[PDB]
Amino acid sequence: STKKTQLQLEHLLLDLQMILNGINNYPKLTRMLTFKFYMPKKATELKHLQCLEEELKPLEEVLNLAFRPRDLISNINVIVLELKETTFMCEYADETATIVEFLNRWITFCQSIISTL
Ligand SMILES: CC(C)C[C@@H](NC(=N)N)C(=O)NCC(=O)N1CCC(c2cc(-c3ccc(OCc4ccc(C(=O)O)o4)c(Cl)c3Cl)nn2C)CC1
Repeated sequence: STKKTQLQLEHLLLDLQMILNGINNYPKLTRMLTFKFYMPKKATELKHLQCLEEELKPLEEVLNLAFRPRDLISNINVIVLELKETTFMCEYADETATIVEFLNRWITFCQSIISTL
């Protein structure tokens, strides 16, 4: 059970990393930063993945406007939902962020959980 959680988080880490790498390869990059995302106040536990889940449709939107995007987010949606049974109301920070800041924060979040086992 613990190994399946570690490999799920690693798969989530790769997918977010795959998006961020393609974003840096793009004038076009400046236009992609106008798209704003809601961010968590503090992401420490696995329960906070509800903040990412809520922002997956907005993530699909920006990838469509730029990158199949519908197939990629569908895979992320399953993994996130499988990783988090518990109803947790998510808390969003006062400041919104760009696509680059959104991805990097969740990449760092994923790297924190893998380290805590
Ligand atoms: C209040 C806000 C936090 C709520 C938020 N929802 C949420 N995250 N929960 C939301 O709705 N945000 C959406 C948003 O921020 N938008 C503003 C930007 C909009 C937008 C961007 C582009 C867009 C256009 C063009 C683009 O690039 C193509 C291109 C080709 C070449 C060049 C160039 O030379 O610059 O530009 C790209 Cl990457 C994008 Cl993202 N199209 N539109 C309408 C979408 C809505």
